[PDB]
Amino acid sequence: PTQFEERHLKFLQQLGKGNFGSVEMCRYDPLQDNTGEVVAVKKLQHSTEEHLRDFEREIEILKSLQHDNIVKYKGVCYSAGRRNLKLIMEYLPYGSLRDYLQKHKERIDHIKLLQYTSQICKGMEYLGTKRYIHRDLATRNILVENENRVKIGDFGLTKVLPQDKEYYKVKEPGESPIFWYAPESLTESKFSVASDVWSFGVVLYELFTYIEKSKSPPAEFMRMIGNDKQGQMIVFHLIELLKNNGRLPRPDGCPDEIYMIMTECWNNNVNQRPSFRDLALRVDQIRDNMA
Ligand SMILES: Cc1cnc(Nc2ccc(C3CCN(C)CC3)c(F)c2)nc1Nc1ccc2c(c1)N(S(=O)(=O)C(C)(C)C)CC2
Repeated sequence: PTQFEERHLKFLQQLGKGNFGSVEMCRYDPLQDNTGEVVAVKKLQHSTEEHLRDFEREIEILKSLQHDNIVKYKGVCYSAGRRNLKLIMEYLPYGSLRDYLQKHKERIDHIKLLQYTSQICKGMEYLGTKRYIHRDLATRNILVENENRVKIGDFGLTKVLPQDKEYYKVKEPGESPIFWYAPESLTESKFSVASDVWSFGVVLYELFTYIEKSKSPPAEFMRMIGNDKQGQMIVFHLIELLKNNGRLPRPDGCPDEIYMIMTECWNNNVNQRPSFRDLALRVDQIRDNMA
């Protein structure tokens, strides 16, 4: 019952476009009586063989995850012979946390941000117990099920660690979200639980800027290295900036202990970054104090 027939997927709209993939809102309505449920359908935008094998691995990863803060796998659809493989997931109605936060910023306070932050930590820790490296954590990948629950919502870049190493080396061709990447990911293409923690620090920054426009990591980092650079030079300068302990600023209104969580996630020393369990503990302690 995790096999969807393509003929019954009714396209409703395009939700998002990304890592060689696209996500659409559809209605699965096999009875053709308009009682089927609305689902999210992910497909490749250009189905090469390398992208198909990556997509199949991403599907297997998501099917292996069951957690309150991980988007639910529903099934696959490939009635177009081999190709046009599509991943069926639950549809979350409030969209990405990036959009949601931006749209409701005047009625989401810091205790609510910390609720979201803690759920993100629990999701990421579960990923780590499976030895999965997410790589692409960002508020655009975090989805809002309702006002009290968010979920990690996309796994297109997630890799499994080798059984004998604590990192995974990978250089994907294309534009990489460098303003969320740990320094050792920029210099050595090394991804680990610790670089996921660096990126989680960027997600926390994102949350506390409420997705204010000029305050995004790309905007702040390009302001710090100078908007006069272009091309590969950008990466180079970013690397230098991070190696001289250049960092994203404290967002307006962010308390010092929250910014300190951020700065501890952004340690150049990979082994000195906190664990996700410790991140959840600290966030939950602060949230309790605020109440
Ligand atoms: C699996 C899933 C489940 N439910 C939802 N619901 C949902 C509902 C509404 C909106 C918007 C649409 C219009 N605006 C105005 C209002 C709400 C929405 F965007 C999503 N979306 C999902 N995936 C999903 C969708 C879109 C994007 C995703 C991921 N990313 S992404 O992960 O980075 C990437 C690129 C796929 C790699 C970034 C964009």
